[PDB]
Amino acid sequence: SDDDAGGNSANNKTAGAKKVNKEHAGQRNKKERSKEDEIRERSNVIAATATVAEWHKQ
Amino acid sequence: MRNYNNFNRVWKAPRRPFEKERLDREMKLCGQYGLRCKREIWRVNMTLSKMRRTARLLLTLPENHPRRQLEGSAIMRRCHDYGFLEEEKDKLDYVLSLTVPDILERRLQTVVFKHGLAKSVHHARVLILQRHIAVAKQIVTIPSFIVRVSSEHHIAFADASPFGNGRPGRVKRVKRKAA
Amino acid sequence: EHDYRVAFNPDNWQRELLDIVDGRGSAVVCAPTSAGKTFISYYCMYKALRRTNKKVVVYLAPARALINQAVADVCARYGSKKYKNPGRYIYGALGGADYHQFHDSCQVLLTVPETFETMLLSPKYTDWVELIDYVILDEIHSMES
Amino acid sequence: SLARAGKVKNQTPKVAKQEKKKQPRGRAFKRLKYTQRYLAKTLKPGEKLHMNKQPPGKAG
Amino acid sequence: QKKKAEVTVRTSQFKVNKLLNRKQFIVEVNHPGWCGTVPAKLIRSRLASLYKVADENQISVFGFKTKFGGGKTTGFGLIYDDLAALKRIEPNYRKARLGMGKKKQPARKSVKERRNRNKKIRG
Amino acid sequence: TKANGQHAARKLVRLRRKNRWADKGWKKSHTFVAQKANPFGGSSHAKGIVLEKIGVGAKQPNSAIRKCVRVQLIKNDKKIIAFVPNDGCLHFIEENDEVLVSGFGRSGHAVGDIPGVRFKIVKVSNVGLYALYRQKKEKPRN
RNA sequence: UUAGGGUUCGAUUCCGGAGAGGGAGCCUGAGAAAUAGCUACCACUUCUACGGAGGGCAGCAGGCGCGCAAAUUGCCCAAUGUCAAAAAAAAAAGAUGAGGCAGCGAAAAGAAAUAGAGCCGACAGUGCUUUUGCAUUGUCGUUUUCAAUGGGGGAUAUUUAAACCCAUCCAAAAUCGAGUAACAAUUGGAGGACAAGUCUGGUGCCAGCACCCGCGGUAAUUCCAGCUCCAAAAGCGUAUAUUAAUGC
Repeated sequence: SDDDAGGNSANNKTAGAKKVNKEHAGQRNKKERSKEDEIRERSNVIAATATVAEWHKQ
Repeated sequence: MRNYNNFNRVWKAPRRPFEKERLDREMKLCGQYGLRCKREIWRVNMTLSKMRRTARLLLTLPENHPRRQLEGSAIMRRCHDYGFLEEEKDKLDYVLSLTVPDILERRLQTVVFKHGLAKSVHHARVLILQRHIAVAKQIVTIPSFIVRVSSEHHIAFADASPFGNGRPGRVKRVKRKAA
Repeated sequence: EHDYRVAFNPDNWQRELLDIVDGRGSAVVCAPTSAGKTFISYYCMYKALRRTNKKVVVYLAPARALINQAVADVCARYGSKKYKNPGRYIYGALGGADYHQFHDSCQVLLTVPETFETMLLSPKYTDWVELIDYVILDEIHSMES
Repeated sequence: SLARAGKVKNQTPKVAKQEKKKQPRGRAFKRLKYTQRYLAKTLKPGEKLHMNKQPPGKAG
Repeated sequence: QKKKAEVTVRTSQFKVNKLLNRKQFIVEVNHPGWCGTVPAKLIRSRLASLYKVADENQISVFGFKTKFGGGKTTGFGLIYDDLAALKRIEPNYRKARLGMGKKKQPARKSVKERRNRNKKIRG
Repeated sequence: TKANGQHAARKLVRLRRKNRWADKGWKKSHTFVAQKANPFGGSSHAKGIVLEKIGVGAKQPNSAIRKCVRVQLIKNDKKIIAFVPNDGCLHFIEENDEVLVSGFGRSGHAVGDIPGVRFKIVKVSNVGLYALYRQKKEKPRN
C-alpha cells in the first residue's frame, strides 16, 4: 500500500518532471515507424446517416 | 420585413488597445467595484461622453437662446437626480467636470456596501442577483441599476427573503425534508 | 496473395485469423515467428481507438523486463492520440520496465501476470474490467512451463 | 532534406499535460488578479518586480 | 406558519358601456403568500361578490400578467348583464375558455383543397 | 498655387477630377476592370481543384524550402499557385481534391521570402486545415 | 464614419417607376396594352388510345442548377386590413401563404451567472516594541464550517386562437433538488511595433514561423512542446471590401 503513501509524499512536489522521460524514451525508437494521426475522433456509440435535403423529386 | 423595433450600441471600444496607463486605471476600478469585465467600464464612459457633449454645445451658445434655456435646465435636473452632483451646481461647467467614479458609485452594487447591507463588494453583487434586495417594494436582481437620490433611503431588504420573512432557505429546507 | 485490402502483408494466415476476431472470440495461433504478430495488436488498437475510446486493449508480457519497453516504444509510434484532460494513450509497467505504476488513466495497457491479477480480482478495480475489451498475452509455450 | 516533411514535430516527446485545479471566472477572475498586484506586495510591477518572473537557470 | 394566503382584489379605471351593455375595467390583485399565480375561477368569484352580480357566469375576465418578484398581477375584466349578453357580444375563444364555446369545424387545409376541385365541375 | 476667385468654382472642380487619376488608391476602387484581372473576381474566397504538389524555394536572406500546391479555379478556368499553412500539413492535401483558397493578407502582393505566391489555403474538402493541424476533427473520405 | 470641411454606401420595411420566359397585338371595363385574361410567333417543355389537348413560382412552402454564401413541401384568421349581397345572434362559424404565431437562425443589438460569507494552518506587512513577544493588517494555503441561489425537475396554475417561451411558486392544512459546487470557458499571444518569460526539453539554415523589421548553421528571448504570465471574454481568430488614421 505504498502506492498511496508514495503518492502522498511526492505531491508536496519536487522536482519536477519524471513524466517527460517515459514518452521521451518512447521517441528513442529508432529511425523507423510511421506516425499515422489516430488523433481524436471520439464519440458515443450511436450513429446515423441520411440523404436529407431531400429528394431529387421526379 | 416590417418590424420597426430599434436597437443601437451602448459601449464602444477605446482606440489603441495596449497602453500601460489605460490598463492600470481599468484594472484598479474593476476589482474595487467588483465589476465583471472591461465592457462595463466602457459602458459608463459612453453615457458620460454624450452627456458632456450636449452640455458643451449648449455652453458655447449666447445666453437666453431657446435651445440653451430648455435643454440646459433638464440636463442639469437629471444630473442632480441620479446624484452625480450637488444641487448647488447650475452653471453648466460642473456637468463637464464629471468623471467615471461618480457614475460607478451610484450603481446598486456600490450602494449596498455603504449602507452596511453586505460585508464585502463581491458579496453585494451575489446578494442582489440571488434576489434579496428591494428599492421601494420592488425586487431588483440587477447590480447595474442606477439609484436616484430620492430612492436611496428605501432600499432595505426584500420580504420574500430568508433574511427578511417568509419561506426559509434552500439548505435548511432540504435537511428538514431528509429528517 | 493477390488481394491487398485492410491489412498489408497479409497473406494466408491473416485472411483466416482476422475473421474470428472480427466476430471477437478466443483462439490461439500455432506459428513460429515469420508473421510478426504486431499486426494483430495494430488491428485491435485500430478498433477500440477509431470507435469509442473508453474500452482498454491489453497486451500482457511473457515475463516483465525487456520486451515491455520494446513493445511500449513500437505502440507509441502507431500514433499518440488527442483527448481531453486525462485520458492518456498508453500507461505501462511494473517491472523491470518501465517500473511500478502509472496505474490508472487509459485506453491501452502493458504490464505482467501478477500486476494484471491484482487489478482483476480486487473489488475496487472492477470498474476497469467490464471496459476491457479485449486481452492478448504473448509467448506462453516455453514461458508458462 | 526534402525527402522528409513534417520533420521537427514528430521528433518531440509527447509530454501531454499535467492535471490542474480549476480557476475562478467572471468577477472572480478579476478579483484574483487585483490581489496579485495592488495588494500583498508593496514593490510590485514598474521594473522592480515583473508580472512574470523566472529564476535564472541558464547561461546564454 | 404565521402566514395564511389570501386574495384581495380591486378594480381600476371603470367605464360603463351602454352600447354593448357591459362594464369593463382593469382588474388588480395582490395575493400575498399565495403559491404561484392565482387561477381564473377565484378572481371571477371575488369580482361578482363585490359588484353584487347575480351569477359568476355573467363575469368574464382574461389576460393576466404577473410582475417580477413579489406577487401581484392585473388582468382585464368584463361584467355583463344577463347570460345571453355574454354569449352574443363575446368572441368565440373567450366563450370556449368557459365551456360556452362552439364545437370545432374542420382544419382549413381540407376545405381549401376541396374547393379547388369543384371549380372544374358543372352541375 | 490655385484660383481663389469667388466665381472660380468650375476650375477647382475639373482640376481635382484630373488629379484623382494619379492617386493609386482611387484607381483600384473606381476602375471596374481591376476585378476582371483579379483571380477571384473581387470575391473573398473561391474553390479550386488541385493538380500537383510543388516545392518552391526562397529569396536569398533566408534559405529554406517551402511547400506549395497548384490549383485550377473552376469558375474562371485559370491556374494559380498557393501555399500550405502550418507544419506537416501537406499530407492532408491530395491531388485532384477540392480545396478552398483565400488571400494571403495583403491585397495582391506576396508575403516575403517566398517568390510569386500570394494565395493562402484554408479548407480541404469540407473541413478546415487548422481543424487538422490543430486536430479536433479528421479528414472525411469524400 | 466624423472636432470641423468631407468620403462612402443605399437590391431590401415607407414613397415613386417599371416588369412578370423573350417580343408584339387585342378584348372586357370607370380604370389594364392585365399574363394564377385572350391571340400569334420564337426558345424551352408535358400528357396521348398519335385523331389531338396543354404549360409559365422575379406569389407562399419545396426542389434543380449555380456560387465563397442564405430557413418549414409547419399552425391560424384571434390581432391588423382589404373585398362583399355582409353587425353579432338565432341548428345557424364568408374567403384571405395579405398579415399574425411557432420551427431553423453566435448576421446584428441589450441584460447577465460559472461562487459568496467564516475557522485553524502558513507567509508577508504594521504599530508598541525589552526585539522576548504582544497587538494587528493583508495574502496564501490544509478537501475544514455555515448560509444562499440559479441551471434543472414539477404545478392550484397562468400565457396563447390552440401550444411554446417569459413571469409566479416549491404549500395556504397539504408539493423536489449543487461541494472537486466533474452542474469543471474558451480563442489568440509573450524579441520589437504592442500588454506579457534573460524558465525546461526537442530540432540544428532542416522542419517551420514571420502582415512589417526579422528568427533557424548545437547557450534559438521569435520554430516544435511542457510549465508560468499577459489581453479580451460567452465569445475569439482569418480573408475580402469600405471609412477613420491621411494636411498621402
